[PDB]
Amino acid sequence: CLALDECHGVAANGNGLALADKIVQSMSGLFRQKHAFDVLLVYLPASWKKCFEYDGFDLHDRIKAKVAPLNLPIQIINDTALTRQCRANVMWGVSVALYAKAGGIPWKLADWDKDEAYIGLSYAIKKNAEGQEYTTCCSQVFDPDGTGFEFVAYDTRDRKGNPYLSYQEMQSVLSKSLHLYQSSHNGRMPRKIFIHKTTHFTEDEI
Amino acid sequence: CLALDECHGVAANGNGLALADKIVQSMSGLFRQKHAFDVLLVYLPASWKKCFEYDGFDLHDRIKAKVAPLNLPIQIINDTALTRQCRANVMWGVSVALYAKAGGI
Amino acid sequence: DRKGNPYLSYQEMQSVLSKSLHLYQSSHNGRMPRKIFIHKTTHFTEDEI
Amino acid sequence: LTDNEFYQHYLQNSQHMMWFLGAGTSRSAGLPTASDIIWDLKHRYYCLHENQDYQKHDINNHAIKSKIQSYMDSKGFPLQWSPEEYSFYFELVFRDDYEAQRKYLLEALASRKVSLNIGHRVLAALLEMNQTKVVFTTNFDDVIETAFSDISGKHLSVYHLEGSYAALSALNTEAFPIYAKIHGDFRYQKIKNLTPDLQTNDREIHKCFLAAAIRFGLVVSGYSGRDENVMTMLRAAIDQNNAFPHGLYWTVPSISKSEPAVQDLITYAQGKGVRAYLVETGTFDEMLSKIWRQVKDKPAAIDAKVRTARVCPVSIPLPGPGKPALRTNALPVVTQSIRCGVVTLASPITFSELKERISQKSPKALLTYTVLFLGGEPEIRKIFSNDEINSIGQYYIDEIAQSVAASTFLKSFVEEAILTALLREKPILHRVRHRTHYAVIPNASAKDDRFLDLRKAVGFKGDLGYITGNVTNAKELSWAEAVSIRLEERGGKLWIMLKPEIWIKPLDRREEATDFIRSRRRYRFNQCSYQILDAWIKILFGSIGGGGTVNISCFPDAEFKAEFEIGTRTAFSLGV
Amino acid sequence: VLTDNEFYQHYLQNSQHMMWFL
Amino acid sequence: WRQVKDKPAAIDAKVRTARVCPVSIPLPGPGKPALRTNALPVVTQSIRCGVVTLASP
Amino acid sequence: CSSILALTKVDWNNNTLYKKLPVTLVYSQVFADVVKQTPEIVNEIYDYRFFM
DNA sequence: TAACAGCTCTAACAGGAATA
RNA sequence: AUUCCUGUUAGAGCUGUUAAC
DNA sequence: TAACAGCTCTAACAGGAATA
RNA sequence: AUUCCUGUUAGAGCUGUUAAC
Ligand SMILES: [Mg+2]
Repeated sequence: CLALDECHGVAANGNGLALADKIVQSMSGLFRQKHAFDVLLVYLPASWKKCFEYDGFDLHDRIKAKVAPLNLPIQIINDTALTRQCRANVMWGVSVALYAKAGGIPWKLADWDKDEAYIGLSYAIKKNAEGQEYTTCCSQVFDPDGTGFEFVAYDTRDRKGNPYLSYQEMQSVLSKSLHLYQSSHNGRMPRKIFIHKTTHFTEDEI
Repeated sequence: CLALDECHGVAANGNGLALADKIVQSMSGLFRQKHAFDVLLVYLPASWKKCFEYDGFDLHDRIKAKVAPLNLPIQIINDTALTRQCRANVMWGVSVALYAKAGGI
Repeated sequence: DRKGNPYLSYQEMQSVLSKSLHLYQSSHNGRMPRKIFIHKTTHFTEDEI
Repeated sequence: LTDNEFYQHYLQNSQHMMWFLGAGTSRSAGLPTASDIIWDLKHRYYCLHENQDYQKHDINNHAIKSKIQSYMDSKGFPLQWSPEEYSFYFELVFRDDYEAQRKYLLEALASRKVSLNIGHRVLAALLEMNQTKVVFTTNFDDVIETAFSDISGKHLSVYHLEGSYAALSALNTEAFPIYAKIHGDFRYQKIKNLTPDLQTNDREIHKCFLAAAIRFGLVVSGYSGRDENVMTMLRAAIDQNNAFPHGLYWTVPSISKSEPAVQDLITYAQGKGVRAYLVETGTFDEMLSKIWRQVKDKPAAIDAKVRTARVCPVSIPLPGPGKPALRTNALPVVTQSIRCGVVTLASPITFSELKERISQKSPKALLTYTVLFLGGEPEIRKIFSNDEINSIGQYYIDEIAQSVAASTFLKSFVEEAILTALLREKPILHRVRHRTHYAVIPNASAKDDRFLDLRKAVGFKGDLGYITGNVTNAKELSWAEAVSIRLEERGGKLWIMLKPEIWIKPLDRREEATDFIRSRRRYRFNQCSYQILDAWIKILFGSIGGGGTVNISCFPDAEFKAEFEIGTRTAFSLGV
Repeated sequence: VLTDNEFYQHYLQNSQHMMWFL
Repeated sequence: WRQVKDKPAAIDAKVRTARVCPVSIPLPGPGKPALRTNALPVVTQSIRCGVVTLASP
Repeated sequence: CSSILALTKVDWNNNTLYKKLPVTLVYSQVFADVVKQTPEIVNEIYDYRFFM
């Protein structure tokens, strides 16, 4: 596919949302032919660097957030990958990334226990005009009864000013995690669950 | 998901092993969303009959053994659920199989 | 690995039966089974018994 | 040395044979091995220092084993299955507390998890029936103290380190059988199991190994070396005149995986003039099973315990017919004894040869090999000339059921004889398909009165049916009613099996009428099948199935005639 | 004196016959 | 009890060792390639100092 | 400690030997950025192969 | 080890639908 | 292969019974 | 609710490549 | 954005201790 021309034009306008939507519409020619290809290789030229990163917007983040609900992986490639010196480093990186994005598993934890689920919660800052916004999301890296292993993240959710999940929200995200683990292992309880939070646990949160 | 068109070429070539391998390899789109579904309904068109059963091979057993370590239950459907006049047969055999493979008992 | 006849050897039956009651014990917190039924399509040789 | 020659070598001289069972044999007894003990110890200790639920995670899981071993390696402990590890983990867990160490080793190897298998029982039988006199086994738990005691029924004198001089006295006064544990029972404090204790040998026991070396030859099984004290005792043991009189074969389950110390030890003995041989005979259990198999004149009393499968269990009796009753298709043949003719051949004959002679000559008699013939002597004279016939005499089969059960040739011969008898005087044709005999209504005589009842059996809604004819959509296939008749040996009885079938005149063209065979048999339900079976009983026997004992003889006009008697009523039994 | 961990080891190893005075 | 073996399901459901809120896992012994940290211990368990009283906040 | 140490080695996006954090932490951070940029993702859970 | 006897099983096909 | 097991066509596997080698 | 102290983390940039 | 996380520049959130409203 070819990037539609107006993207270049909006590159002058410095509108990140418009550029991301135009890129999605450029890839829209690949929506019907999802079976033909496994991984898409979106390339963002250095000339688009003005919209690469600016306050309140992340170009790669927005592109992947737009493409994920459509269920087609992308491995965004910028000039950096074709800007370094050691070729083997980048080649290992891209090769492993593409193989894992296709559906394969390059490697797995040896002798990993299938009855333990390792939860991990993190957060991010959105600089609101009036206050701040804390976005908290969880991730799981458990190993199902099969041979492959799973790795899934999800939002913890309406508004949060502090990164500490309350009783209701934490209880809800952990119940969703428990259902996720149950769905893979036929319904068996996780004997022990590990939770890695970047900040301390509150009394209510425990 | 949609099976690769190379499956048709392999079936015309009459190669059961490669056909089973291609059917399994078609499952990657669902494997990126293995958490989403519980049971996968794999359909086989009648045009693949030449590779369904011949000597030293059986496609159903090969598919089951290939997807068993991947933990996803599979309910294979042959043109048999299409035809099948007592067509409330299908609803009970298939329904009880679907419930057993998604959950159990 | 290969078998020429469907009659398991004494070592094979002992290993299979060991795996079986170990599975039962794991599913029964170690409790020994009291009744065991081994249904075979062919007759048990002396080694199997 | 190949295993078979070793077996002959042992069988040739098993009277004078010490055994040296190591900890490998107890591996099957169900007792935890050395590696299992090590893994139990790591798991027991790992859970306590790091507070983890003991029963929550098992020990034979691959993930938990790797995690525990990684933890052990974290504290600088030995890496993996390396020397000075088993003793190391024992001395780590029990911090030099030999009483607690003894109690744990007793609990792990206690006499409740042990289930004697064929190997220990066979060795105990060899001890009792007095072929092997000395059994030194570097084990601990009494798998044999138990097993020989159970099969022989007599207590066994076990020797250990608590006394340790008992073995030399018992050896000197020939108080066999002796079972001296080089490392002693766990009930006793001397256990000799840690590496520091494994460098020395008890003087009196060590003395015994050398005195016993001269008297017998050694067979050592389930032993993989790795012990310095036992190896040096054997080397000292090897260093004497006629140390092993019959030779010492160090048996291993696999020659390839044998440690170089053994092979080094075996090569070392040979240089000192003894005939020591290293053989591979598979596992200890299979070795002892074969050794017991080659044993001659084993007493029945102990062999009833050596091989409990050899005796016949589940002889659960059947109740009476007292108090709906299924009516099977089995006609009981109450004939117990029959007479047959025997011909003696000047040259050996093959059953195949007799079968082809039957095919060529086509005589009016029956013959089988075991040569038992039923019929007239002149027919046999047609088959066999006077030159090849030495004599012709008589044979009596006192127990027909046992005879047919013992030899399948007798089964086939008696089945053919009863089939010929049943169809001797009747118009029903006799055919064969595969090895099953079929009595089929003939095409021409289908209008007989004796078939009319059968005509009633197949009739629809009580009208007149059809018995023979042509298929609805076949070019030349012809069909008829028929019965497959067979001989079944059940327990101590013989029965005739009748099954209604649709015979097809072309043998190889039966499948083309399959639908018809299906279509004709779609609605042959319980009532219809009951009627057909009754009609076939009447046709084959001439009497209805009530209180009848019709007797039929084959070749009544022949000197050798078989006279069977079959009850006309099929088997039945009222429900309890 | 003895560390609590070795006391635990003794207790678990032979817990079938040991009293409890409170 | 956390290391007693072969316990029935009902008993474990009944007790479950409640829950451990104030986690306190023992530090091993001093032990013996030991790493050198940058921390200097302070053994002054108490110090003396002065207080001034103010008529206004 | 062993769980975290092993978890810092299964980041396929990373082409080096390990990371500073377990993959749970880094992927939760990445998805936190993704959600913060795009509020209309909160409903559904996503695999790692999408955002890696 | 080579035939022969029986008892029983699976391996490929084909195949129609619950007393009419 | 929603199922079921009814037959057909074959071969093996065990037991044996002889002849051996 | 307004300061103050500490602990800790993320937000934006910039930035070189593994004992020299 | 193949990657890694070392720095810089800032701000926020948690705790606390005061002053109150
Ligand atoms: Mg990437």
